[PDB]
Amino acid sequence: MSSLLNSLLPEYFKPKTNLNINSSRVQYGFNARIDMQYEDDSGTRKGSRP
Amino acid sequence: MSSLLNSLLPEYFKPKTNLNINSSRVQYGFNARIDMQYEDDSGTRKGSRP
Amino acid sequence: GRFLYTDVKYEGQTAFLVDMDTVKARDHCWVSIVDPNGTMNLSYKMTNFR
Repeated sequence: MSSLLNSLLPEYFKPKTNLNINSSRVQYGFNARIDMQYEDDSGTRKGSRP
Repeated sequence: MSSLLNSLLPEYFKPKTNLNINSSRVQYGFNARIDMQYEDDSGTRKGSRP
Repeated sequence: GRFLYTDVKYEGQTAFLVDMDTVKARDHCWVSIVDPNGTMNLSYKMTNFR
């Protein structure tokens, strides 16, 4: 059931036709950007994981 | 006069009960973030001290 | 990290001869320029105290 399992993939990702698998192990993920903001009794601190 | 000298501390800083002093010298300060913006006749330049 | 006028160490009136050729680069952000030209404008903001 193609239309069922095709819906599970995320909206941003649309994969191409071919895939040359040449191993018994494949990592899959995404490269996201995190913008953290910290606050406590001592004070405030702002950072960013690129 | 606790209430008088307690008011002098900055609004962001609220110190904890104990402090194990183990020397005859203590530095105290803050870690701030500076966002500078420069303009002259040659042109404009924008930076940031993190 | 600031300059007070008392660092001159001379009460009274004087005129200063600034050496513009021997301007060393100790700490450089992207804002930092060596050759100023005309009317210099610097606008900074301080945030995230801890």
